[PDB]
Amino acid sequence: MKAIAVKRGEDRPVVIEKPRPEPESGEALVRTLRVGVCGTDHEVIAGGHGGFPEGEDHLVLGHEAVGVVVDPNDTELEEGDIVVPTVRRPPASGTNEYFERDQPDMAPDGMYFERGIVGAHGYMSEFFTSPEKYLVRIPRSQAELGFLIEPISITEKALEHAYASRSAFDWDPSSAFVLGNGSLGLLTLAMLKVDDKGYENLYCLGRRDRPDPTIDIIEELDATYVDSRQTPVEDVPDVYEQMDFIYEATGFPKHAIQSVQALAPNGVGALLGVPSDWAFEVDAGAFHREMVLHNKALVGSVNSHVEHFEAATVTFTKLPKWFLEDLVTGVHPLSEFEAAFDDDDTTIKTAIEFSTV
Amino acid sequence: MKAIAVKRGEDRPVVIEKPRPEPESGEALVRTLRVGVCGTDHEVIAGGHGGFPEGEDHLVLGHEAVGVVVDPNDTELEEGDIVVPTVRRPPASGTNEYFERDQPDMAPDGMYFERGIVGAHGYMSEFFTSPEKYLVRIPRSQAELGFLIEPISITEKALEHAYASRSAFDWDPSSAFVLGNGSLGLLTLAMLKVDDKGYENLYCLGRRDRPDPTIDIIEELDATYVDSRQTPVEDVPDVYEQMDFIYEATGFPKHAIQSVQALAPNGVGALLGVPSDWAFEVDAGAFHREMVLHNKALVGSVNSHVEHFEAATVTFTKLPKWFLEDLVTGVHPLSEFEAAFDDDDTTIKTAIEFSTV
Ligand SMILES: NC(=O)c1ccc[n+]([C@@H]2O[C@H](COP(=O)([O-])OP(=O)(O)OC[C@H]3O[C@@H](n4cnc5c(N)ncnc54)[C@H](OP(=O)(O)O)[C@@H]3O)[C@@H](O)[C@H]2O)c1
Ligand SMILES: NC(=O)c1ccc[n+]([C@@H]2O[C@H](COP(=O)([O-])OP(=O)(O)OC[C@H]3O[C@@H](n4cnc5c(N)ncnc54)[C@H](OP(=O)(O)O)[C@@H]3O)[C@@H](O)[C@H]2O)c1
Ligand SMILES: [K+]
Ligand SMILES: [K+]
Ligand SMILES: [K+]
Ligand SMILES: [K+]
Ligand SMILES: [K+]
Ligand SMILES: [K+]
Ligand SMILES: [K+]
Ligand SMILES: [K+]
Ligand SMILES: [K+]
Ligand SMILES: [K+]
Ligand SMILES: [Zn+2]
Ligand SMILES: [Zn+2]
Repeated sequence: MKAIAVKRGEDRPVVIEKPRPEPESGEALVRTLRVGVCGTDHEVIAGGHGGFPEGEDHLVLGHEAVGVVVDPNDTELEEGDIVVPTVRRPPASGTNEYFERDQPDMAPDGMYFERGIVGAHGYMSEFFTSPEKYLVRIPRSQAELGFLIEPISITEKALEHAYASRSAFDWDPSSAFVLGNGSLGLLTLAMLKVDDKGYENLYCLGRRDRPDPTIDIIEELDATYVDSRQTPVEDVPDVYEQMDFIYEATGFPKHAIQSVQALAPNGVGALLGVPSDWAFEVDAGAFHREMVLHNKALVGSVNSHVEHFEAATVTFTKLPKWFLEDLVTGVHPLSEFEAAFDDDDTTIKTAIEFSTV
Repeated sequence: MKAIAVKRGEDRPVVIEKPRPEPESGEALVRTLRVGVCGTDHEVIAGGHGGFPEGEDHLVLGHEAVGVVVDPNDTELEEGDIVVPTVRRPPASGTNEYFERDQPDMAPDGMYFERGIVGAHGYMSEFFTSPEKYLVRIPRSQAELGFLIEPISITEKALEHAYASRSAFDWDPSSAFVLGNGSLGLLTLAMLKVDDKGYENLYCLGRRDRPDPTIDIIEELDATYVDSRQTPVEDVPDVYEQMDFIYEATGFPKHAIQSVQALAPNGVGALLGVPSDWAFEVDAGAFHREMVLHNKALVGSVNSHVEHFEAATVTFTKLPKWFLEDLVTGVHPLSEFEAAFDDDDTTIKTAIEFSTV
């Protein structure tokens, strides 16, 4: 079968061939329908070959997949079921408490592999296997855009943990501010619009000039576009208002620090970004005191698990049809896959189509 | 009646006289038994006269009080009841959502007064009044050390909110690290020893040379003393172990930042300290990435409310008798009150006694 992989020495993804996998006990064989591309994929392409699976000369890309079960093997899944796989699998040392307790999304570095990212081949191949316990059935009609279930799930987990931090008091937020206009930030903004918390005023940070299709999505959602070149995060309360909830999706370290200043009293910031080391002058006194005197929280989150993928299916049904149309700027057949890895301002979310149902 | 107050121009607390207060509807009159002194009191003494009550030339000190109800007025309290008052009262603008929803401990700056601290006279007077809703009955036998119920309550709230942040997953911590060896930190360390979470390994940060009575308390609790001059917070994982729970009670901004590096994956730091502005070089990239990749949280907390004061009574019963004996280094009669404000290394927790039961 064909697969899309990064190799040592190649700067871009390429097509390779390798045998179709055969399912082990407890696993099903899945025919890949579509696999999404996000910032994480570009980071893997830009990175080294450290994340390659032990003793292998490539890494098959892709962690946002939807497929059809073609062999349920000894599982309780059925032939023709539409499924989305979770990303984390046990490391070389085998199982551990995080996998045994069904919370591998909480495992620390070294205690998991992430398919398509670190230690294990991804899903950009014509077929893949996975344990049934890591295959989430989704509605048949979500097959077309089923590659969005994993990114939605990332936000579902982050909101779960951020909202948990506020659960000791009666928190009823009205304003929310997403930092970042990449596919995760824009998906998150639409999710916040329909969130059961009932946010009234939405904001999204970017650094684009008009005309720009991310600005257009932000504004079409009735949110306010905040250009960080004009209004830094710390100035947002003055220019706009204090934000009860902040979701950081830029990977820009200054936003982690300054979010505390933009939060309303009793607010929380969820942190999703994965920055490199970067040192500069910080008023740590102001950071520290504001957290305490106004009962604020910062919560970091990574990955997601089965309940979040299930929650994503319900949230998907509530997203506007225009928004899903505008978010997904290109679905590319495997025959012309390269354009899925385009990285310019008019590319928001892309996927590669391996097969149709 | 006599009261202990700070005045404009006096560097130290002094004795004043003012009329006994009369209870308004919904309030009881309380005879003060003992009032504790903590770092907050020293900060008020060191500060300006901005926190003085509107149009008054002094501020009566003290926010950690225990007294006996002498006139229940139109309340459901009884004559002879032992009570501890909460600290926050409505500001000049009157009631607001935080008071109406019984969560004034979540009110932001300007939307509360704190008795003995900002905007309202404290409890270091022979008598005081308070709404019955802000008087917490405690066991009669806690009268002697009833001034410890408010500080215990501060920790009860902070733990409630920090633990809430971890409630979306199965968190079962084993290590805890209190930063600070002042009365709040040492009380907190003893509380963590008996916490229902079942911590196995305890640590407390200070910067004292032996012999020192805070080191002795730390070690007598079977905790490890971490001298920050030897081992900075960021080095603690290497020298000791990663800490599932960190409670910051130093008011030192570097500890807010570095706590993230000392936390175990999935851990939380509670922040209690109230630092002034202070800017210096911070690796914000490392801070940000570690929060995210290891699902960590920082939660700030201030004040406390009725449920936390009730919880404190139960926790008090579990604290070792030797620990309560060693923590309280001096109870001073009003006749010789000045020594309660001693601020040297051998002074841990003090109180002033206004009357006996
Ligand atoms: N924690 C997790 O489980 C998880 C999962 C998925 C993704 N992530 C992380 O989430 C972040 C977002 O991912 P994505 O797929 O949306 O990535 P992305 O496509 O790279 O989007 C990041 C966006 O943030 C904008 N941005 C960066 N710095 C900015 C600044 N200073 N001011 C205003 N805008 C700024 C960028 O705008 P420009 O193009 O104009 O520069 C870009 O559009 C990444 O850091 C990624 O690694 C984490
Ligand atoms: N958020 C709230 O509701 C609330 C309530 C009460 C108190 N507080 C805050 O909690 C903090 C503790 O209060 P407290 O009554 O315990 O105050 P404290 O008596 O002043 O104690 C602070 C302790 O921290 C130690 N310390 C300071 N910097 C240090 C460092 N770099 N390394 C090691 N030890 C260090 C000090 O040691 P040395 O004496 O050796 O310098 C001191 O013993 C204060 O900042 C206070 O304002 C907040
Ligand atoms: K709302
Ligand atoms: K404003
Ligand atoms: K939802
Ligand atoms: K783009
Ligand atoms: K650019
Ligand atoms: K435990
Ligand atoms: K170690
Ligand atoms: K307890
Ligand atoms: K002292
Ligand atoms: K000293
Ligand atoms: Zn992705
Ligand atoms: Zn106090």
